[PDB]
Amino acid sequence: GDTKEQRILRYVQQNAKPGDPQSVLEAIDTYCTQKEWAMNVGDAKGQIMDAVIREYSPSLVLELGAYCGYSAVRMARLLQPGARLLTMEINPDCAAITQQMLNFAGLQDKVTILNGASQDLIPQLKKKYDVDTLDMVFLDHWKDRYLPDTLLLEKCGLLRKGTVLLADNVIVPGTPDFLAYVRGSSSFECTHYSSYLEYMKVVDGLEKAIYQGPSSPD
Ligand SMILES: [K+]
Repeated sequence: GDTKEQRILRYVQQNAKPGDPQSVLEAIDTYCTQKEWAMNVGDAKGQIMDAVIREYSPSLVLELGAYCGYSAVRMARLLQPGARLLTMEINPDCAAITQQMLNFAGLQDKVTILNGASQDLIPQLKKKYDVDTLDMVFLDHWKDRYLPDTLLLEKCGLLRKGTVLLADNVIVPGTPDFLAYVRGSSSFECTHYSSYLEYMKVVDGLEKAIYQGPSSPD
């Protein structure tokens, strides 16, 4: 069998318009809706992502996780000239499709795909990828890494006061430990957004968690 991601790219290349990111997003959602691939229909969560990008105008965004490139296209299309999206993905085959998707959208120059495990790459951002602090982090990778990677970003000095974390799929299948941490911590100011999943007909959600600076040494 062909993978979902390679079939999504096939559909985009044959139906979307090159250099037209909206047409790419719509083609992905159209195809995934037809196939009833609920986790790959991104328009509902995309509305929330777009509003965050529009409000905060981040210059440097870290994306954790990529499958077919939908979220990278969604974010990169709203980033300013000169901005940078760093996208970490452990599966090289997903990284490959994501790269091809960005090329078709004409957005490749704004994005750097890093193929590897987030916990290995995060400690390299400062010295190897010339990062000071991140303006935004989009969490959409392995569920059990949301909390550990947040703690790792903190420890590596990659978050500043005002850094916006936006976490996807916090309800389904869920990231309850991550939610409990950010909601209970004085280092984060949190907002929850409902986001519907078709077929399962359930309200998933995203969490926006804005870093406030580290806890007191007292
Ligand atoms: K809090």
